[PDB]
Amino acid sequence: PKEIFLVELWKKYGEKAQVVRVKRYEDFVKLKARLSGYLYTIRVPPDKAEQLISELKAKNVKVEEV
Amino acid sequence: PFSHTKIVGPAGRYGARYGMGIRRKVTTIEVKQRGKHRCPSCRSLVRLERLAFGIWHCPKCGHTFAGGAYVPQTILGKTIAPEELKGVEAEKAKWKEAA
Amino acid sequence: PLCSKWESLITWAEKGGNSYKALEFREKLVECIVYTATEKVKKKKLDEAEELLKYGKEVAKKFNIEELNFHIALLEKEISKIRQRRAQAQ
Amino acid sequence: IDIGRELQVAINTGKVIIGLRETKKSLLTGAPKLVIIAANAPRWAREDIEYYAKLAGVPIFTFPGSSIELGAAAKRPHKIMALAVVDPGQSEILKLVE
Amino acid sequence: KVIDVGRVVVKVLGREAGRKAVVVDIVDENYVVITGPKSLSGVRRRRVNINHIEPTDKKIEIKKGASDEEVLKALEAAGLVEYMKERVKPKLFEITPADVK
Amino acid sequence: PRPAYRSRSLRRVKVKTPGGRTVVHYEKRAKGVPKCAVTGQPLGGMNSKVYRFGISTRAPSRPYGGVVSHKVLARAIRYAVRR
Amino acid sequence: GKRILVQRRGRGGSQFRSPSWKRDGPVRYPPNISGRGIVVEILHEPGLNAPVAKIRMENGVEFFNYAAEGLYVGQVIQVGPDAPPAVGNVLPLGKIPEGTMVFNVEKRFGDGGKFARSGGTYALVIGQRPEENKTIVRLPSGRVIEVDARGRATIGIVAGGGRVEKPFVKAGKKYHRARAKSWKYPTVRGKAMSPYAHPHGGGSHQKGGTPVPKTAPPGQKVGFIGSRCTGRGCVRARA
RNA sequence: CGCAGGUCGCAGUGGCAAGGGGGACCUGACUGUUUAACAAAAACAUAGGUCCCCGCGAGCCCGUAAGGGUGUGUACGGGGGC
RNA sequence: CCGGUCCUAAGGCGGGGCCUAAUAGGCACCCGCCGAAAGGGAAACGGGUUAAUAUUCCCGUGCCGCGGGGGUAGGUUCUGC
Ligand SMILES: [Mg+2]
Ligand SMILES: [Mg+2]
Ligand SMILES: [Mg+2]
Ligand SMILES: [Mg+2]
Ligand SMILES: [Mg+2]
Ligand SMILES: [Mg+2]
Ligand SMILES: [Mg+2]
Ligand SMILES: [Mg+2]
Ligand SMILES: [Mg+2]
Ligand SMILES: [Mg+2]
Ligand SMILES: [Mg+2]
Ligand SMILES: [Mg+2]
Ligand SMILES: [Mg+2]
Ligand SMILES: [Mg+2]
Ligand SMILES: [Mg+2]
Ligand SMILES: [Mg+2]
Ligand SMILES: [Zn+2]
Repeated sequence: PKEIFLVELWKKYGEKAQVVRVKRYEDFVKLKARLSGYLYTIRVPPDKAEQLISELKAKNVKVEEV
Repeated sequence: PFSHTKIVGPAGRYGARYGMGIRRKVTTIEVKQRGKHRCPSCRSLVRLERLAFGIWHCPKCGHTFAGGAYVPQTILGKTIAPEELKGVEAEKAKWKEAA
Repeated sequence: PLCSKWESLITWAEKGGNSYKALEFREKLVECIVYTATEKVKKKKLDEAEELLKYGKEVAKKFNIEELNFHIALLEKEISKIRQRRAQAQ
Repeated sequence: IDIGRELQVAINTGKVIIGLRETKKSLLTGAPKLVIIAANAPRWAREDIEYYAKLAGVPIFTFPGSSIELGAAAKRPHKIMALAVVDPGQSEILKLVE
Repeated sequence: KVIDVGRVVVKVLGREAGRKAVVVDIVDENYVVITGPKSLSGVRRRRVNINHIEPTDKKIEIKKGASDEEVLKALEAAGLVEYMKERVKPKLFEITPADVK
Repeated sequence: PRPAYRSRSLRRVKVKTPGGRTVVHYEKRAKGVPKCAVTGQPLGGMNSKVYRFGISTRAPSRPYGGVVSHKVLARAIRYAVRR
Repeated sequence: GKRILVQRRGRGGSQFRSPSWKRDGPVRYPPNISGRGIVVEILHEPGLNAPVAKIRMENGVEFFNYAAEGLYVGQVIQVGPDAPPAVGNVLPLGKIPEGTMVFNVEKRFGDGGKFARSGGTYALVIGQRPEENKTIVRLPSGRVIEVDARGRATIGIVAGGGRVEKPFVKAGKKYHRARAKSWKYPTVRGKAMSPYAHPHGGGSHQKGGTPVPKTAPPGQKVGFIGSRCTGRGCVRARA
């Protein structure tokens, strides 16, 4: 598993994921892009997570809550 | 004459064993072996490291050379040294032979 | 500074037109600051952490890295909580 | 000529550069008048000074002692592998050239 | 002085070690500017520490702060162009720890 | 594999698991780093810890790279320029 | 059963053999060295009696020689007839001036060196007889012999001299030395055995033996073996 | 780690744990080794001393032989006695 | 992905050759191979499960070697910065 801090970098893997897992906390949200090779995690502010989640759904990437 | 003993010196590690004569031959050799010598190359008064019997190393200039078993230069070895190292004497003789 | 090797590589990669590498070096810069500062806070070396956070705030301004600001705010919040507990215990 | 007494005069009246690293820099960048090298200098150092002094057109005098003895002849408590005379103030240390 | 404008040198350290170049400018007592033309020898134009270049007995006549084509025209005047393309080859098997203490 | 763990060839590493057990992991020791062919000292740029063979190590950007130190290379080039 | 210790040694059992795998290689001249070389290492070799020098020739040939006293790492040596008689140089014997101390002396050219190889030893070049390609040398024992003038020797004395002047203070110290050598350590006196195990073994007051002739068979040929004389009187007659 | 004070027992290193000491002679210098199953020693070994055979195509030893050990060695060495 | 398996050690075996009345006896030589489940040495961890196996099954998260497809840097007289 790998951690990415930049949203722009993470989206390259997020757009190609088999599934994106969402784990919510009070101050941040973990988004985990499950690719065939690696699980890519990014921590984002909750407002950013909603925007990112909407874009992934619009690109027909599966999003699940864990 | 030694750090804590009068005569035994380095052979003090043997205690009262092996006989006075044996421990005396050891002390006579080891006082020179573990004392300070002059590097044949840089001429510094340094405690040379004996890597093995006959092999000596200078910690200042790195000179690694063949010597005696327990002293860096034997009596007969001193007279047949390599002359790339007797450069001080070649220049000293010439200076006396010029001015 | 601790993460100056990454600052130079970003300039070098950008000056050569390597946009992909500049992004990767940008990621490594954030990793260097956040990972090191987080470890200092966890070990309660708050003074070492604060110098990293200060430098982190400057390079975030220099390179316009929003995610760096978000993570610095999180770590500063944890620092104040640690300091609060110390003063009360004192 | 007493080399030591005249060297101490050159040091205190003129300009003398002491040490292999600074002597090399003077040969490469400055214009020294004489370079003195100890007789027991290492092969790498002697060849370096010999090469640079040749390209610089500066004579070399090989001191008839060790680097420890050259330091004593300069009234210094340390070794001197090589030194460069840039200014013979009131001595005739340049008499060693010929 | 040996390391002067026009003196051909061989860099001894760095990525460009072993490549010939030419001193074109003098910055201070530690640094000179060398540009053994990049298209010719592979050394780009920048400052260099005088301890990281070994002088050569070959010297050319050029002006202070000379440019790359002025250097190029002078090398062919002295006929050293093919000399400035050969890279110096070390003989590592003749080095012993005494030389690099 | 049990007498193989009685020898000191492998590191004995004690670790606690997420299940609450403390176990011993038997791990390999680091391989020695590349050394200078002349002085035998570790070469700069390549003395990172490596625990298995078959891992490509990048040599420094210099002629003769990870074979001799910079000191050996510079001296050898100085000798050749004169000679 | 009844074969005595000297007879069992010849079978070459492990306890009688030399552990020569502990050493890097034989210390001998290769047959075709010439030119200049460099001393690249000076090493202790287990079981040997002197330090060993590793020499690299210009053509990349490496060989082991016993280190001359004063030899140093990085020294340039010369091999061949053109080589000056300086310490560490390898010269044909017919070219070495008289009165020169040499070591590792070949008896015939190409045998690799036979005489004066132990630490502190040397051979003296006594004379030259070039009309039949022979050099006269004095060996460490004092014996004067003739050698092939084309054979090679090294200039100087063998390093590591004085080793035997320091006592082996303990049994354990000689024990560790013996393990790098071929010696069986320790030794039992013949008179400490029973008769089946030695000619000297036996009686209520055990005694040594009178000398045996040179024709004595193995198993009988122990003690003094065809000795010219014994005791202090023999040393006096030797002189 | 120390100081001042108070105090109990027959007993305070309270159990546990934990040298009796000194004088002299003979003998082997010492540590070490030994009769697996009646002997542990003053026996063997030992460092040190000394003598002998030997310049290496040697000396000594093994093998029917081919050959081998010492020897990847070389008198500051190998072997053999005391 | 745990060990063997691979490597060589002290050493050993076989073919050739030499020796032998002869061999299933000897081996200095040439060639090959064997020789370590404590040496060297590719890569897996945690949790769960069974009456009885568990780094082997199941879940999750990986690694190594070999091979291939796409993208990219790079290359396309000549050289990466
Ligand atoms: Mg193993
Ligand atoms: Mg290991
Ligand atoms: Mg043995
Ligand atoms: Mg008996
Ligand atoms: Mg009998
Ligand atoms: Mg008889
Ligand atoms: Mg009898
Ligand atoms: Mg008790
Ligand atoms: Mg006893
Ligand atoms: Mg018994
Ligand atoms: Mg008993
Ligand atoms: Mg006895
Ligand atoms: Mg006695
Ligand atoms: Mg007698
Ligand atoms: Mg095998
Ligand atoms: Mg079970
Ligand atoms: Zn020195």
